[PDB]
Amino acid sequence: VNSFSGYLKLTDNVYIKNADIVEEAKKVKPTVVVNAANVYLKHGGGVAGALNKATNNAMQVESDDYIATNGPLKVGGSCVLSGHNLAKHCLHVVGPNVNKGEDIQLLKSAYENFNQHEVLLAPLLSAGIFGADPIHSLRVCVDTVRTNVYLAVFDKNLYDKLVSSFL
Ligand SMILES: O=C(O)C[C@H](NC(=O)c1ncnc2[nH]ccc12)c1ccccc1
Repeated sequence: VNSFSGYLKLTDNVYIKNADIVEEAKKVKPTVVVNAANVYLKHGGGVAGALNKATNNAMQVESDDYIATNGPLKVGGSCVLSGHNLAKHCLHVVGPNVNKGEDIQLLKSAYENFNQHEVLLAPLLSAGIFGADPIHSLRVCVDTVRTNVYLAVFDKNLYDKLVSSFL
């Protein structure tokens, strides 16, 4: 039993809510919040800009040190950093950004990173300003992630569409 509230059950292990992931993080303080990152960990907009803003830019400062030491992530890859005031840890996961012309096939690899964590609060990877089909991303999530994932969808119309079309 955990502290997430008002989530709709999609499958055995995947739940979904129309909510601001930042506000969900502040309320639950999960062990892991997932960031929809890019390979440079430059947290400008979307989930990343929103999470980073909520940390008062501490996420960005930590991320810049990470990149200076390790270089960029791979598309489909991830790293574990601090969750700052939002969570114990932040799992920065790079899904493909279709508006950058990146390989849609790497979305499954991106979701595989979730399987290293028993429970996660996460956004829908590659959706929103990342430009992929969100119905497709949800199918990949449910078909790839085996651990317990609580998906927070910001856009109300998007949430309603995702629920109403889910197989
Ligand atoms: O769920 C959605 O609508 C799509 C989602 N976007 C956000 O979660 C989001 N975007 C902008 N400002 C925000 N402030 C608090 C949350 C938030 C998303 C998923 C994957 C990549 C990029 C974006």
